Amino acid sequence: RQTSMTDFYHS
Amino acid sequence: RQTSMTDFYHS
Amino acid sequence: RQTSMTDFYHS
Amino acid sequence: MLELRLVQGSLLKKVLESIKDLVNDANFDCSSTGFSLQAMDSSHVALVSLLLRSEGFEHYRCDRNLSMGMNLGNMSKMLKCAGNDDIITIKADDGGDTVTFMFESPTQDKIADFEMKLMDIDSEHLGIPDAEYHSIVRMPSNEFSRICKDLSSIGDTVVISVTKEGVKFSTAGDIGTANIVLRQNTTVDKPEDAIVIEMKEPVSLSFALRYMNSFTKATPLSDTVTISLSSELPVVVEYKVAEMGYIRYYLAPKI
Amino acid sequence: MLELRLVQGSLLKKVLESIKDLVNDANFDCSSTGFSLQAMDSSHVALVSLLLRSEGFEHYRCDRNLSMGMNLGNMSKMLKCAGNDDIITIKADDGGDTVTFMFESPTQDKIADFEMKLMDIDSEHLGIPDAEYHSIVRMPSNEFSRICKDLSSIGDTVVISVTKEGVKFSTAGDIGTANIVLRQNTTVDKPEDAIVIEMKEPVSLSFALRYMNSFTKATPLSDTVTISLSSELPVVVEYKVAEMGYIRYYLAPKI
Amino acid sequence: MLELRLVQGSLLKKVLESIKDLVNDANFDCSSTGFSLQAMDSSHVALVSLLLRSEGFEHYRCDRNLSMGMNLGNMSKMLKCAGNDDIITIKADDGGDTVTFMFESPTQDKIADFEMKLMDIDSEHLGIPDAEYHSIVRMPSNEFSRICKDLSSIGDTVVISVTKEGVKFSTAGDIGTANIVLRQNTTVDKPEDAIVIEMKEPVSLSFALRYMNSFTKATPLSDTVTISLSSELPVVVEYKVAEMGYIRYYLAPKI
Repeated sequence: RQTSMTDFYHS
Repeated sequence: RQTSMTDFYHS
Repeated sequence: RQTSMTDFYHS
Repeated sequence: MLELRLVQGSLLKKVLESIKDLVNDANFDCSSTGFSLQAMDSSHVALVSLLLRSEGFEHYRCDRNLSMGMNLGNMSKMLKCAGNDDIITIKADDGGDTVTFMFESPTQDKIADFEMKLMDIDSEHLGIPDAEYHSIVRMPSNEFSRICKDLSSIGDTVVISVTKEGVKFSTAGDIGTANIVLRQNTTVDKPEDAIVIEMKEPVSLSFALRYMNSFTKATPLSDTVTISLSSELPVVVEYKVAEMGYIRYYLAPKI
Repeated sequence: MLELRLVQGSLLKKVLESIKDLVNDANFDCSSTGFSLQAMDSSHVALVSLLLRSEGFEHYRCDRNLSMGMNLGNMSKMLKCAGNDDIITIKADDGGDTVTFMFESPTQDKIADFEMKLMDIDSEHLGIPDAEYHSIVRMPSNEFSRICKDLSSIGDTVVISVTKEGVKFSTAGDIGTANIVLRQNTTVDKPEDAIVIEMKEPVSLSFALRYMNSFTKATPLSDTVTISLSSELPVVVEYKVAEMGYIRYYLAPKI
Repeated sequence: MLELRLVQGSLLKKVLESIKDLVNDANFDCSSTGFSLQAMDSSHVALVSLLLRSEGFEHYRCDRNLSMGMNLGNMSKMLKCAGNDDIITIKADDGGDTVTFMFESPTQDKIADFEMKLMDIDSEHLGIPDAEYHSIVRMPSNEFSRICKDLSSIGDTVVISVTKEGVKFSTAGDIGTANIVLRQNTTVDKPEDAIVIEMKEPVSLSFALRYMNSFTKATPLSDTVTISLSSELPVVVEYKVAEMGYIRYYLAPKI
């Protein structure tokens, strides 16, 4: 499953 | 408007 | 007419 | 007002070529510190962080902090028209809707003026802490580019694993399996042998080759690429922009 | 009979490459003065005038004045088969329906014979008086080629204007505006800086980039291109063929 | 087991590029004598005979005679990933269904392992007697490649005829006719002039240019190509693989 950048760093 | 060569020189 | 390789050499 | 004069205009051309295929539209942020950008691809799977430090410009005028929203493809089309030896100047009026790119030959016998419309962009920026990665691979950019191209012709996913035995890039697809193992040479005796692998803790992560390959569009910027890995983080792929900045690509893993 | 031996065969190859994409079929007129051609594109918007003087040929036999109607693409396909160092001979029987192109290597170890069918062509030739143009721009052909390619990626029309401040090429399109200003250098210190701008009276005319770009197919013929402009006339774009002739492109303006 | 170590890995890459577009799937036969292959195209119009002698390998282990059925395109895709200076090793387990290609850089800083599935292939092999051809043409491979490319742009069939006056390649098509006559130079004073024509008895045969052009994919293997002709036999087009073997293409004539 391809994770998201947002699953690591938040805005 | 695109002119023609023939509008300048004749045959 | 296109000949075949098999028209010259056999298996 | 904004007026940034970059003597080595080719750097800007290369930078745009490096990011236009990853992100369609993005904001260029100008501050006294430099000309930068941060944007994610449409899937929020990858992120690109660009920084051109103010010290690298010959002339740097940024009265106030500002952001120019732009269509990267259009900006690239215009920059493609600048010669590799041209001095490039980015001009903008703080209360304007257009950006001007001046292309100037060294002798000045030729001066081009390309003007583009700016667009309003509400992009998501992420806070990225300065981490100490478990494994770092510094290798020739051309070799990294070949590895990604080669592996992508075999499969879609590349497993990058670093141990005391080196760094391995692995993929599997319909036609079979393929892996490439790199090790530091006895000495760094030539550019091709300039591979440094720092392993603090072993790391093994899976990534989409399609993204890795897009990152390699920055290859012309540097003879070296640096890959930083950590078990709990996205991989970081960095290319230095001369000695004035960088382009850092971040890619979330497949788990 | 007709027998024209050209030692530098590559010149003929380049000439055909220069005109085949502008005009489909055309007549090559042979006389004691030389091998020539005059034809307009299908829209009568552009005209190409070619002349290879008899003195440039090693052997020149033209018993009577004659015209060979030809499919330029076909002639080009055959000429593409000649080596760049080959001696090329054009042979034809005054009462024949075919033309023969002999390709001969310098050592003669290879001799090719390519024969093509001739066609009847009733083309319109125009009388073009030797005018004294108001502004003339002599510049590197490679630079002119780049300018046209660059501008055409922005818009469809290029406004060429010459004043005492130099020559400006301007275009506007969907992605924005673009202009390039050229000025004579302090000295002609290198090929890239070999730009001469003669301005008797200022001139400003608009032209279709699509045509200008077709003209640049003659770039390999010369390191220099000469652009002649006059307010009441079509622009003339000339490329010298070695020291034995020329290819002159005429393009009617947009008004 | 099977373990063949070839120091000049680029040779294998070139060999595969030479045959993949002619035959889709084929068997590679291994014996103490060498690594070979014999296969016909799907139409049984052409045949390719490859031989890499055991002496050319640095390490050669073939316990028993064996045949590896393979998809040539897939093998080529994998080999494309090996560097031109890589040492290539072909490994296989006599009772296995896969083949392994090891790619190793000279310094060993990089070792790749590409594994492919083997397939069962029941291909027809023909017995080819060692004949003494009536005419033999040894010429620069690049020149033969150009001739075939040039002629194929004119027509589909090439008539190759050898007499005491040299060798002529002729074709005719919609746009006209074309022929190229080659003769031995006064001396072999340079590579381009290295053409040897041995004529015992005159020969004239017609062949499909489409096939001839496929044969020229072996051009990078040698600076020379040898064409052997006989009135009652298919033409033989040979390219030497370094000094360790060859690739021989056979093509049945049109009669």
